[PDB]
Amino acid sequence: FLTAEEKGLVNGLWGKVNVDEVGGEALGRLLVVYPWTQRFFESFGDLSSADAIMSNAKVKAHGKKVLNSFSDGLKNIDDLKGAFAKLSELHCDKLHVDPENFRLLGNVLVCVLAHHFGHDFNPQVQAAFQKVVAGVANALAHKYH
Amino acid sequence: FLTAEEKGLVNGLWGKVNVDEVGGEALGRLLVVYPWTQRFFESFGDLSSADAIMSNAKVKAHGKKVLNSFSDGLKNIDDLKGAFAKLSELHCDKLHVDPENFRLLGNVLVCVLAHHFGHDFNPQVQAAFQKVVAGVANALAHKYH
Amino acid sequence: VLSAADKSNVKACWGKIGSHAGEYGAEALERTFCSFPTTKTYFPHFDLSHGSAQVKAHGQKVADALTQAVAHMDDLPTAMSALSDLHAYKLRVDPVNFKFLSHCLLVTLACHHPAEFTPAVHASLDKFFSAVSTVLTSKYR
Amino acid sequence: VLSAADKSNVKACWGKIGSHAGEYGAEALERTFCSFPTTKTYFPHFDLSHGSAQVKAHGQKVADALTQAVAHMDDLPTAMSALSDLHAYKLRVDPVNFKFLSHCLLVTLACHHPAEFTPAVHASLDKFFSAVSTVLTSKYR
Ligand code: HEM
Ligand code: HEM
Ligand code: HEM
Ligand code: HEM
Repeated sequence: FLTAEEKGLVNGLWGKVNVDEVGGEALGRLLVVYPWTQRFFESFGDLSSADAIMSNAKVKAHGKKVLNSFSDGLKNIDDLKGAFAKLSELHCDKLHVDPENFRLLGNVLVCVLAHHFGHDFNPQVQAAFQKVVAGVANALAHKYH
Repeated sequence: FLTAEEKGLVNGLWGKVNVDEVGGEALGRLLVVYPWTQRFFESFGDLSSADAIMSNAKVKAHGKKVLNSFSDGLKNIDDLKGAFAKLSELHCDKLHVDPENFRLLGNVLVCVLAHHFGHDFNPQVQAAFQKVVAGVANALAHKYH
Repeated sequence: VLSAADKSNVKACWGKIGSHAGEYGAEALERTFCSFPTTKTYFPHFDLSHGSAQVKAHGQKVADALTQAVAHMDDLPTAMSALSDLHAYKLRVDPVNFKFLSHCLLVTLACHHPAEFTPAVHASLDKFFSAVSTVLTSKYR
Repeated sequence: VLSAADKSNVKACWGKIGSHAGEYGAEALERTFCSFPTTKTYFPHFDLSHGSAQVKAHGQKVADALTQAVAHMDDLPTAMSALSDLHAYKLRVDPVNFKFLSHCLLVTLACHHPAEFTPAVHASLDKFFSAVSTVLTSKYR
């Protein structure tokens, strides 16, 4: 579902991402910006302020895991449904996460990439990354029933 | 993509549908319940009231043509994207219809099937019809650029 | 944003529904759970199997609330203040889910009351269910 | 619904944007048309091509309304009344389209003002953009 150029645009920027630091930032802002999401991360500890969320060890650890699975999706970009099938079952069956919340994380991730890359984050690089986050959200929703 | 079970529920109900009746009924209700859509159909004459809309000759003929393309969608259900490619371009390039409005017409059709078929329009029958309706709306939005 | 004719259409339709509201309430939920399975993520504690009494119990609660709302169309925000806190602060139900339910409530009404479900009444109920959903979603952020 | 902390984060940030608001208004539209091509269905009388004067001029107009929203955060419905009638009654722009724009507004700001785009201001602006977009879609029947 991505053109050859779009793939270049995405893989091109992702190679420059600090997947360690970007993961905690994106999950952190998820919890700050859309605070209802904190309800799912109860066992992470103190989330009582933007400052507590952003320095929370568990937020950072989980953020890294979230961004590794996003990297695995970019290898398997032509079979995103297949790559995320196990994770889709988990979020449905065990975690009871409404899939609308996947769209929120994607856009927060897009905001964080724009924060880091500035002018380098073209309107056109943005578009290709919207297709990707949409594809991931859709694939995570696919095993819900 | 539908299973053989779903197709039978859909085709079974569709086999009893009055084309002229349901078509003008579905389109007229779209103009009535969602009155902003009337903006796209000004060469149809009197759309000033619910009874005007419901006995409007042009509304009726267009509902019919809308319903025949649903029928052709049903026959080519394994390739709705093939089936709606030309109509997709037309809605986008010529008519400038936000594809979010396709969801409304689909839901109206389902209410009109519920009205007509009553108890026989079970939750399982409905769920199948929702898949079709969502798939026709996805097919129609696909060639948007 | 309901008009004089919308409020009368609604009451009139609600009058004919009578003691069967709770049944339509339960049928409405079953249809939503079926057609839009993502709505079930808010009910992990429920036995969600077909014809279950927990869904039937809850369907009466939704119907009672709606009967409440028909009596108070002029001030839905105060009539519904408690449900509004419940849905935004405690349960945090995403707005899109209220469109799924609202849709299935119209379908349920069309199924049982074809003579009452005219193009005009259809409009008014959509507006009504739509007004309730915005009050129940108002405090979401 | 907003808050004293939100209002001040918005006011402080929109002070930083200053004379650039018109430029960012245009980039945000450009970003929305690119990323969300269905938004183009409402602009069929626009030359939408890249760098077009019509998009830039419109970007400025969008940025002035938002700047006036910053001054009337405590009375958005009254300050935005003409634009509510325009968007919800005359144009009838589907609310999903405001989500796309709001997002592209956030992205534009983070590109240009990384230091001001903190997790706390990010949240406040999201709250602000959605409150503006709420008022703008009110009159839909
Ligand atoms: C949209 C992209 C997302 C991706 C790629 C993703 C990925 C993951 C991964 C890799 C795990 C660890 C797997 C495991 O537990 O064995 C996980 C767990 C989890 N996810 Fe997500 N997730 C996403 C969105 C969300 C959202 C929106 C929520 C809800 C706000 C959520 C809630 C959770 C929770 C509560 C866990 C378990 C936490 C724990 O480890 O104890 N996820 N997810
Ligand atoms: C979602 C399912 C829809 C289907 C299956 C459908 C189907 C069709 C078909 C087959 C035509 C052919 C007219 C012709 O060239 O003979 C048509 C035309 C048209 N459609 Fe649709 N349509 C849908 C949705 C919509 C919606 C939601 C709108 C407006 C909100 C719309 C606006 C129009 C207009 C303005 C025309 C031209 C009418 C004329 O002849 O003046 N369509 N559609
Ligand atoms: C017409 C709109 C709705 C109305 C009038 C309504 C009404 C109610 C009422 C009256 C209660 C509980 C009253 C009580 O027993 O204390 C309730 C609770 C609840 N609602 Fe809704 N509701 C609506 C929409 C929704 C939607 C769309 C969802 C999400 C799919 C939802 C999810 C829930 C859940 C999970 C509970 C708690 C059930 C329990 O724990 O027993 N509601 N609602
Ligand atoms: C932050 C949200 C928005 C703001 C502040 C805003 C502001 C404005 C302003 C200031 C005008 C000029 C009207 C006048 O000067 O009388 C306008 C017109 C217009 N807007 Fe928006 N708008 C917003 C969202 C949207 C969205 C999401 C869409 C749909 C994609 C949209 C579509 C239009 C159209 C088609 C016009 C008419 C343009 C023309 O005159 O040719 N607007 N808006």
